[PDB]
Amino acid sequence: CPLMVKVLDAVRGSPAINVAVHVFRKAADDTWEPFASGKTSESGELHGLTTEEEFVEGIYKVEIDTKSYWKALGISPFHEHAEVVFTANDSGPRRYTIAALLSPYSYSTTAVVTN
Amino acid sequence: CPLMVKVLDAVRGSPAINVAVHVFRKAADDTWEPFASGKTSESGELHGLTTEEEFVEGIYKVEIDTKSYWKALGISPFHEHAEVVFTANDSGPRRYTIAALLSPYSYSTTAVVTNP
Amino acid sequence: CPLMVKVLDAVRGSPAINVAVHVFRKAADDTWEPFASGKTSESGELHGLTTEEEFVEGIYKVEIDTKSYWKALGISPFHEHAEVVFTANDSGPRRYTIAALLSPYSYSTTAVVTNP
Amino acid sequence: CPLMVKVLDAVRGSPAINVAVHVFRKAADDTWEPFASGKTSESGELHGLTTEEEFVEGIYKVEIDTKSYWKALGISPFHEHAEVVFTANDSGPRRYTIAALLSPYSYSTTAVVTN
Repeated sequence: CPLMVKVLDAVRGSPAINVAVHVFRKAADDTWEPFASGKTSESGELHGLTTEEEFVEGIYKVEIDTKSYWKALGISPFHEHAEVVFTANDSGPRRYTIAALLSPYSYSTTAVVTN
Repeated sequence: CPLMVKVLDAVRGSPAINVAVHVFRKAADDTWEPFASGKTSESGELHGLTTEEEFVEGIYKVEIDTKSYWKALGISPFHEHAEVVFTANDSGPRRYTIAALLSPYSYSTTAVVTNP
Repeated sequence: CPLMVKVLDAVRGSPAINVAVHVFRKAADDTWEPFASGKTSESGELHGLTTEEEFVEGIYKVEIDTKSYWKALGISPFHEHAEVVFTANDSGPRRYTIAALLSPYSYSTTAVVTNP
Repeated sequence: CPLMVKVLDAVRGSPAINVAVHVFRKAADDTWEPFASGKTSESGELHGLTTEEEFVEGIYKVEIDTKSYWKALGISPFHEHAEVVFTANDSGPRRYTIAALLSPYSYSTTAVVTN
């Protein structure tokens, strides 16, 4: 899998489980075309989003539905979602790991790009 | 000032200066309408984006053009930009500070929301 | 003010108020000597820890008592405290801001270093 | 392993490899007693630090030699090291993952405590 997403919960110190994640690919007319989606597992990870054949160079948006996650845990959140926007580049390593660390009023994201 | 943005550079340990910021608001028809824009100062702060009157209830997106910033410094970063999407003024007028901390392959964003 | 500390609360999206902070400096004999201490204000900032004259070259440790803060709020966090260890004034006097962002199981710290 | 450490590099978007990590346990007289140590692998992870038998309740310090890491990559760092200080508690889940994300002038750490 060339594209993995991993989400952690900074309040509970745990993987963020059952978080919905939507990936889009920027179309020629600048609209965001649905590309892949899933929900994080019990390890807070989401594998199998796409394949090497399908994951061509281009601009992608990974949308993490953090609002719904916090709501289901009874906690009031600030953001509608977390958004990660990046260009996939064949010149760089082959596997992209998009990691996100969630708090109610803050989040951080990190790209781990490896061979 | 009901909406402020502060940006830091985690590589240099300094304010991130001349960072372009674009703010949008979700319209009735569900598209992102331009709302306000500006660039961070030598302190890494962006003030005067909008006014109390104009900053009504809505869903706002604050786009911080981190790629433009890093490339202007001769560096090739991972992200196109940092996007911060939030409902604002849903319980009456608040003051929002959107803070961001920038590294070439990583960023974090925080919101400080106060009631004047 | 050559050494400032700013602390935010990532759960509430607010300044972290009344956070105890203890600063130490590594002594000739390699032990941590007490240097300065204080508590963050309603803005989450701690000013006036030390003076230009007293803040000499050295290795400093800024201990932010995050456990005391969370427990005072009726919350059981993971860390005892957040420790920030750095050489200071090695190239002459600088101004340091140590920023921290607090969650119950996580924190981040940033240094902004300026030359007056 | 009840105690794992994982380190990432926010500048290169990669695991932080060959980072020295020292763990200490607080002794009765308040001194820090060496407990375990190692160097992160090519995945930026360090396994096998200790065992369930050895990892008793108490206060621990995980020291991550970030200064040396940045130096070896030709980059000027701010911190002497990153320090993570915490109480190990038998009332909580069994596996502690101490994660750290490194920049020259900033770092974040997160505890992932699971079953």
